[PDB]
Amino acid sequence: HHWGYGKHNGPEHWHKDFPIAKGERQSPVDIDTHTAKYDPSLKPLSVSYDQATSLRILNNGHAFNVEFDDSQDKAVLKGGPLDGTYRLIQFHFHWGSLDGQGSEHTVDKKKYAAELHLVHWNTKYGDFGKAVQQPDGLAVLGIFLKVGSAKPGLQKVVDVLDSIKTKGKSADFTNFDPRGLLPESLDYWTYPGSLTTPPLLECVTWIVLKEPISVSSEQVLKFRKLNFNGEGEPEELMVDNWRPAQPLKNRQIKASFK
Ligand SMILES: NS(=O)(=O)c1cc2ccccc2o1
Ligand SMILES: NS(=O)(=O)c1cc2ccccc2o1
Ligand SMILES: [Zn+2]
Repeated sequence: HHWGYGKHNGPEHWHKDFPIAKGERQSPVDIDTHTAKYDPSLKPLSVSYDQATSLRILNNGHAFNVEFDDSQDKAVLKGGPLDGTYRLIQFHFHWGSLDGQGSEHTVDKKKYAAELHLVHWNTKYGDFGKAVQQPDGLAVLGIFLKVGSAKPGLQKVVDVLDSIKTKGKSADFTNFDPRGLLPESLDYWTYPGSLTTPPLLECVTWIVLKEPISVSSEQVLKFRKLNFNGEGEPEELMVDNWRPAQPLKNRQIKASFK
């Protein structure tokens, strides 16, 4: 794998090694709020994170992942558009070099400063590697970030970043409560899509919350001090690690709210 977000290996290049990049259910997409239909059949989401066990934070060269113990049903997503139970495996963000870009989904073409992805896999397939091969294998909860007031529950993540500056570095990250990253409302849009980094597999039910969370300038500035490169290599700041909106094709975005 030599894909990235640089000048010569960014999203417009990915198709050359991952031809699914030009598929019919790629993500992210623009959410046209006037075209998205309210679906009175969609249920409230069930976010059950009381028992979550965070373990480690990793700079993988394209973002940082906060990893969870997904060996049992401790932090799960159910309900909403989903059948069955999806276990939280990791969360990560995508963000910009400036506040005017960074999110992957857009809302009536508006870009947010960043987007959080809480990634879950369908326990009927037993492990994540099997789940990504299935059209209903994953559920990703996407949450927009705007810059304004600090997000108190994000600060513990921000403060550890200085210890995982470069690709391949990790740090123990236990006892982190991902409930502190949610907005007040769980109203959402949903549609069938894909992973947004290679392998770009078409295995995700996307659940994108309407209400952004607020983070401070200082919090997002610390995201932008991370590096894409490894230790001692030429410094490439980890910024603009987002894929653009892809064609919606033959898909409907449904709204949980009137
Ligand atoms: N198609 S790709 O995975 O994004 C990829 C782009 C690319 C550019 C230069 C060298 C290796 C590369 O690998
Ligand atoms: N950015 S995402 O769609 O949440 C995503 C999670 C994920 C895990 C493994 C490989 C690609 C991935 O892409
Ligand atoms: Zn993501």
